[PDB]
Amino acid sequence: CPAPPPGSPDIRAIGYYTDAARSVIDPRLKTQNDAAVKPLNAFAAHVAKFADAYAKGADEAAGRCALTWLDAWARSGAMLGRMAHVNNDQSDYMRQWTHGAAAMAYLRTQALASEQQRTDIETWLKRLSAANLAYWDNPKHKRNNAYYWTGVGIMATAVATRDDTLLNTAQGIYRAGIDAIEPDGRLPMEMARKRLALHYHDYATAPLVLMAEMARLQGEDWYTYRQGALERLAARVADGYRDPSWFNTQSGAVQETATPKASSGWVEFYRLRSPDPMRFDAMHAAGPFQDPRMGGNLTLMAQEGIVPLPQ
Ligand SMILES: O=C(O)[C@H]1O[C@@H](O[C@H]2[C@H](O)[C@H](O)[C@H](O)O[C@@H]2C(=O)O)[C@@H](O)[C@@H](O)[C@@H]1O
Repeated sequence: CPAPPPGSPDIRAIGYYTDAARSVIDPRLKTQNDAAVKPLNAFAAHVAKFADAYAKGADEAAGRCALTWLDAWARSGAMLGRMAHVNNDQSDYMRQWTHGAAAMAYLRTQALASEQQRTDIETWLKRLSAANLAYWDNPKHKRNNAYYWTGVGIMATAVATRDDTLLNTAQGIYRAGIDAIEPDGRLPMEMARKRLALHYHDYATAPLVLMAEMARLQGEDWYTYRQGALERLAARVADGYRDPSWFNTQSGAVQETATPKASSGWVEFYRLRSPDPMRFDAMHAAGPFQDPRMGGNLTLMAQEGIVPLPQ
């Protein structure tokens, strides 16, 4: 188990969108944001890799390594300090995404935690939850897909610590996303993203599906909430990768040519749930899907279960 890197209290990230619709990328800004957020993304990638390795079985050491990394960042109060707002709110988004990855890793490996690791890690995860939730008390922050993504870390924290009030907090975020889906399946704030409209409908679906899967671990069936709406949005995403003409006319821009990847792996879970699974065949075939911000290997988790059976 390699030594965990420093886990700084602060985050000073860099926005890289230049147009009001946030669909035009500034490459120098993006390359430079990649350097600023490197330790956060490397921490997320490593813990998810350890949790994946633990989930294969016969590799308890990998699970304990993830817990060693999570404890080190809990003990240094990683990401609980100052968030710089320069160009936009990329720092707050990094705290959200990285909290989710850390919380999913803990949820997947916590069966191996010592008592001290549980105290440290769970306290750190609940303070991250509170800080990420408080960011959205400002109504000037539009609750697009970044709000839904904030639910990931809150939800995984709630399940891992059996924290029912935090569970209900995540439920309100999931229900807000479902309630924003229009009868034709549009999410207006994602459809405002021009050539990235399809990309961001995909991106909005991913944390909603992952939260719904996690709710099953607490005996709740969030898929029935306004049953119909999630399927309508997910089917539009699948249709869009097959042929983008609906997103072209709805967004007013020819969609970027991108294939499904990373967080598109929500389809691995959702195809086992949909009233029309075959629509997701091409999306499935573009896998396997890995996203550290979603707990790691989504292809394997959809078939194994998010949490490995304890040894
Ligand atoms: O940068 C990433 O790692 C992810 O960015 C996501 O889009 C963000 C984007 O970074 C900006 O913060 C912009 O203001 O808002 C986007 C959002 O709506 O969340 C995704 O594009 C994701 O695919 C990237 O991996």
